[PDB]
Amino acid sequence: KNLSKCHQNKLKTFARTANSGANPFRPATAAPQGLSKQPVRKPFASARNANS
Amino acid sequence: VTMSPESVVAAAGGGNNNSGYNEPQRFALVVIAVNHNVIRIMNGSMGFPIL
Repeated sequence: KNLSKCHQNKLKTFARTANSGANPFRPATAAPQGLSKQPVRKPFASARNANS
Repeated sequence: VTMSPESVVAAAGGGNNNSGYNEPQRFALVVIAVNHNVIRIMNGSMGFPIL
């Protein structure tokens, strides 16, 4: 009927790739660029005019 | 595993020239097992449902 040796329930685990590597990716987000105000702000020098 | 008298006498030296066992011999037991597994392909990516 049964056996004189209990079979312990070993832990069961599985592996998920989830995220891929680098082949089917590219940037995949178009070319999103552009920046806010840069830290080194450029002062506005006085605009002089020259005439004869 | 139970070894052999030839192996136990080759482990010891005493061999003459061109006998192969002119020097003490060392042995290494190696065992390999070929088994099954299942691979599932879904949503373009692979994975092991059982690992």
